Amino acid sequence: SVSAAPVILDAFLSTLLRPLTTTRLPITAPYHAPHLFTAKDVQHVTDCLPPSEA
Amino acid sequence: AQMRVVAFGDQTYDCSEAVSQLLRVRDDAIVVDFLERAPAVLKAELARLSSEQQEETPRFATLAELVPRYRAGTLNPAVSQALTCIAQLGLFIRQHSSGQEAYPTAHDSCITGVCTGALTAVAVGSASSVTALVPLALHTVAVAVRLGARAWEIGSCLADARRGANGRYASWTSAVGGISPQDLQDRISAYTAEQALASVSVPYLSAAVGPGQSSVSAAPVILDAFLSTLLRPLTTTRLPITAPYHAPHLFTAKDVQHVTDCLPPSEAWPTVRIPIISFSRDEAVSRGASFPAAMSEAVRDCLIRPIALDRMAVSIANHARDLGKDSVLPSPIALSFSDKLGPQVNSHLPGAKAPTPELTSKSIPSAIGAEQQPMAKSPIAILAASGRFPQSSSMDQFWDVLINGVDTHELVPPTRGFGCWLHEAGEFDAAYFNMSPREAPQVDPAQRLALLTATEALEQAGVVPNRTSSTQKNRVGVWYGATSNGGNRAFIPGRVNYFHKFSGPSYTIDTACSSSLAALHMACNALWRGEVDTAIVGGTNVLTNPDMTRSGNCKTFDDEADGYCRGEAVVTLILKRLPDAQADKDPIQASILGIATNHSAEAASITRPHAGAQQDLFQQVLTETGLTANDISVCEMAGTGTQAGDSGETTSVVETLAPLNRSGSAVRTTPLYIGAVKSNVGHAESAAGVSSLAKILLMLKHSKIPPHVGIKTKLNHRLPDLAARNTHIARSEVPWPRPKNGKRRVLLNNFSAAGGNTCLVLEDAPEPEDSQEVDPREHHIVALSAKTPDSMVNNLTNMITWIDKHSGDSLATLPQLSYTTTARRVHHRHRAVATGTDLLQIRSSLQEQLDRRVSGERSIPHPPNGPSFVLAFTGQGSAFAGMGVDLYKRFASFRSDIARYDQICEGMSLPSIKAMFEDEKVFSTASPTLQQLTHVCFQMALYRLWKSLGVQAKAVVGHALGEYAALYAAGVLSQSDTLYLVGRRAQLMEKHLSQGTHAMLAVRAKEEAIVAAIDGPPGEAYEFSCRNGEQRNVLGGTVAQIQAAKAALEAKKIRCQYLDTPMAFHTGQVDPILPELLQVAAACSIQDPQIPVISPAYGKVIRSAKDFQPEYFTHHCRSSVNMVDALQSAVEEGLLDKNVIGLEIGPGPVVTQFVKEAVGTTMQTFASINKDKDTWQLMTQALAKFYLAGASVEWSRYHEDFPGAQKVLELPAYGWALKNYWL
Amino acid sequence: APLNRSGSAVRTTPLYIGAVKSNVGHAESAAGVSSLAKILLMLKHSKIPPHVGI
Amino acid sequence: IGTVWRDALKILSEESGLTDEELTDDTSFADVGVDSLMSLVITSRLRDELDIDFPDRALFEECQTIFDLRKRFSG
Repeated sequence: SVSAAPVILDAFLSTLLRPLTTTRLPITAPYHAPHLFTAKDVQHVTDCLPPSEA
Repeated sequence: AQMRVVAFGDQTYDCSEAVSQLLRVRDDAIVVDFLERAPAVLKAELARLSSEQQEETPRFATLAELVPRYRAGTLNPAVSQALTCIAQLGLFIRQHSSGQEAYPTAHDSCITGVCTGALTAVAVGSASSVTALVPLALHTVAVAVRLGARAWEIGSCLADARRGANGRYASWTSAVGGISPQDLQDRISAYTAEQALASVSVPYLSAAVGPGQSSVSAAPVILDAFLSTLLRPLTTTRLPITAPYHAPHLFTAKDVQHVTDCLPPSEAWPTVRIPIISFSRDEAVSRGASFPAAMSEAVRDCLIRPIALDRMAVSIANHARDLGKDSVLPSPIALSFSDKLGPQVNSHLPGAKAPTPELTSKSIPSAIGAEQQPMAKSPIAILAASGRFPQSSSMDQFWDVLINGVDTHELVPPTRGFGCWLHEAGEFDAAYFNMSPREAPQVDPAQRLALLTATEALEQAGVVPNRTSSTQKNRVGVWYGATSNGGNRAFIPGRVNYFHKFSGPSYTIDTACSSSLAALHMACNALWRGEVDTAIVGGTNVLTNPDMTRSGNCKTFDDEADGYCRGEAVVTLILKRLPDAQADKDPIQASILGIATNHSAEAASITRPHAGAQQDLFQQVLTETGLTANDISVCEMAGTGTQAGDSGETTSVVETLAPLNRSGSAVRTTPLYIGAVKSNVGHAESAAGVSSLAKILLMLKHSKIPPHVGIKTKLNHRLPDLAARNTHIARSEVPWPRPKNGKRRVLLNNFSAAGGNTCLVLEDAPEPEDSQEVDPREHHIVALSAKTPDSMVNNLTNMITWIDKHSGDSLATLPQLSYTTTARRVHHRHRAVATGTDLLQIRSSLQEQLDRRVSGERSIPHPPNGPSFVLAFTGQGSAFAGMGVDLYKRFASFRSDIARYDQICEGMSLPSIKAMFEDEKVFSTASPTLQQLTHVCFQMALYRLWKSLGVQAKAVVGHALGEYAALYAAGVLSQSDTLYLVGRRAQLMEKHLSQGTHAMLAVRAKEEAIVAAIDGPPGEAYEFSCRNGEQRNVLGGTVAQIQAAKAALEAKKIRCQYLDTPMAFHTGQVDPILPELLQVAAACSIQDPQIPVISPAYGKVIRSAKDFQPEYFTHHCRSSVNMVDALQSAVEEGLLDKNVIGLEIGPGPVVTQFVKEAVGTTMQTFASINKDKDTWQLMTQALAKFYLAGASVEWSRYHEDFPGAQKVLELPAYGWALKNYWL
Repeated sequence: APLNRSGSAVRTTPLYIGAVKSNVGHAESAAGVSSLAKILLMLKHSKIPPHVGI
Repeated sequence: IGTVWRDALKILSEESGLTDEELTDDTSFADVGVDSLMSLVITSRLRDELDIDFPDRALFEECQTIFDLRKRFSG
């Protein structure tokens, strides 16, 4: 699976020849991007859980 | 090395408190589901009983109606057993569902029961989870009811009731202490031998509680006869067991089959897996038998065997040592006298019972939002209430007339015996409501007054349509009462819905007499259903035809008069679920914990209620809410003007809230007071209930109790002096403080003669949260509005009077005023604004404005859609030390944007820019690349912030670095693309160039003079880097060329100023980077603009993506910045005009000056930042001008980051232009 | 009545329509209950009545 | 149905690489090697060209041979 912004993604897919079939999936945002997100992001998203010990 | 034993109790343990507490529970799905389903099976199995048994069973709808009978003791065994089993199962389910206790397991647990619980032990001993136990629980309930019915029937066959039965059921068992079991049995044998009794009537041992105590059961009269023989020291007590069980001479296997018949055969019955420890049987350990088999054996224990309680502890100890453990933890459920059980079992094991009496049970915090208890039966909140009243015009005047204790009865004004009639009958502000000035009389006074009061109530509640997810345009129902008299009164809620734009349910209910009260009841019902999130309620009773005809309305605390003293009221309230109102920060005034009613079918003479029904209703309501009568402080009466009611109901109400001790004393500890709003204002036929609600709310707000205008003569013969029963009436004000850390609850009830007896309980508002955070804002904005010049004048004068009366309240009030008057009102056409730092500044400004308006100056509305703004982005020539770090501190959106941009720059290997907005000190040592990146980042962040406030650009313009920020505002580029372009261009020009080789010079003179005053043609000696304006131009080049030009120009007496820019854009310096810049440029994703871009690079307005090819960036970076021609083209194109409002996004008004010069000296300009002016004075000035122009600013987002100023004050009502209409 | 994307009759069984308005008029308050009464009679007699209004 | 079904057959032949005459009733998607991703792409191509309301999983869920797909397209 390959993901990017829709315009650049379409640009890249156009250079895939015939025996390289392709489709589109219903994903509306980028995930699994080590170059886009950092530990600060995971801290922010998971920060809704109050701290406790049980 | 520890085991937990689960034990269940027999019928001795009272289960009235447990059942009620379980009924109270609402935060556990399983418990509520089981408690709802149990009544169904109870009624189902109860319908299969013999005719006689069914005849003697009370009719009920749910369990709430059974507990009173259980307490009274007039409840037959058949349903008593089922209720007991229901209580045990519900308690266990609650313990193991909301108590988060692991379900018992065969590894380290065992179960036991006695005489009822052996039924429950198998049910609990089969399922492995609470969910898997509910069907088995209901099956066990059915089995228990059938067993109780069978036992009751056999008992009835053996002996009948007595003539003094009085409903109560006699007892069949008695515990005996002071004699050994075998000796007592021998005594009974001797007794029967002495007499001659049938083998089915002799007394027998039911249980052997121990060597020192035992139990014996028999028929009632036979039981008493035998007890008479038992002398001292033997002591006897009568247990509350109603039928003979444990009788091996009255039942046989056939009855066991009959009881078990309710379980259909099948192969899916779960096998019992958790060991059951029983003692009456021979083998004391049970496991493996199918559910029907274990159930039948339990029934046999409950019906045929005598329970040998004395051996219970030994059995548990035996099982414990069989497993190999050395201690047992008792967990008794509904087991009477359970404390002694603990040590009794422990004494038979090794004495190593480690205390360890600790159970960490700190609940995990609940997910935000879900913490609130499911919408079912949540407290209701009364946000605000407004309404006219006789001899008054609002709530405040109503309170004033109340406290003085003055009767409102008066002679009818000629404009329309005496009566309590509104002084001003019908006056309307037709202009505000978009109606013909002459068609107002067609609409009757009731609709007009309802509309006025509803508008006032909504305004006072700080509710604006479509601002919060709970005040939508389609989640606001309207319930209205109807009196006895679409474009008529039937559509009053329709008119409210249409004008105030609410698109929600509307109704005009009226049952017989409590039309408004029933409407409120159903409004709360709908709110609890979730149909709507807000509700406007409150009926009206204004008369239309005088029809005045004896000469008396109502005597002081008596019924000698014949009239009812009817009155008028147009009260209207708002309603929200308390969690929502709390989450929205509204002025919660009170609450409605619970409401219930009946119809009082029984009647005395024509239409009367009954004391028993009233007592039942009061007990019911006090139970569902879960509060005792000792905490109800005041109660109010609706009344009907009848004879027996208005007097005797007083004794009826105290019957429950203050019953008399049997010995003779005051049950209540705190004094109770009663009142009747229909004593001064009079009876509001269709609105008396809502008028009384308004009176209660006023009492709560002012924290007093009104002197009574009633009792002044000898007390009525039907109303005994209540002073003895901790109750009385007050002749004067009696302070009623809010108890510290406590709450003051009130119970309002209506006694309409028709039969309705609706009642509800109020509850003071939750402790008002004390905001601590201070408001960092120094300058604040106060806004007003109206729909007519006279209305605006009235509003301004009312606000001026209000401010003068709170000039010395506190320093932290002005932010509250700004928030309430800007973000919690609907802004009409006629606008007015004042801004300042303190209350006195605002007051003086408003006073001057009102003086100007009253001098004779007219009032003009604003344009229809508001003004159009042309943004402006500055180049990198005015940055200073602290670039709005205050914005980075006080605004969450700005901070998030800057953090995001810093992260993205770090992603591209660009310098971080967070330091620039935090320390305020690194500006002195910032690299040019960091400088430009910070400039562009700040531009984008400020533009986004401003757009959030509600300003939509009509055109854009930048100056040689705001172009990149300008494009994004137009939508041509994405933020990442702009940042990448700016950063990479900076890197390229830093890498390939030498610092300080070129420079730039600014000259204030015409181009012709500049060319004529310097030797050498432009282009080789000097170049016009940017054409700024008519008389403003800037030049750039090499050091030698620039110094020569400076010498030539200054020698001509033309002042010229060096520019500190170490680099020089639009010069020969930028020549050697164009290839790489183009290469980087092509990689971006250009897009069609969403709005025109006033591009100075090409000197033409651009409205297509074809002009933004990757070569456009090279041309912009190389070619000069022609600004005058582009601005002239925009002016002639009609894009710009003398009416649009310029707005600079950047450090200081430099571009806006150019625009104003090139468009007209009368154009308005605003700068969002300045070197020597705190940003907020500029912000408030700009927002005030936008507002007064006619814009629609998003105020709610202007205050969202300042919790200190989030509180709705109580501003004076809207200044209606009162015009008289009556026909 | 869905319309096929290619264009055809997708709703297999006929979907009759009727209105009591023409037969007896309009009550403005009892129209709903009168219509429901007509539905009950149609269900009992299992017969869609002829339409009037041509 | 005939024209739409024949266009569908052309799409299937294109995706699977087989020929129209080969996609007969008896043939099974397993033998054709119509993989699950292949089913998704075929469904997308069908709903894009012939504009049919075919869910992405009916091909895999219901159609084990060409005959079942033919029946589904019969409508």
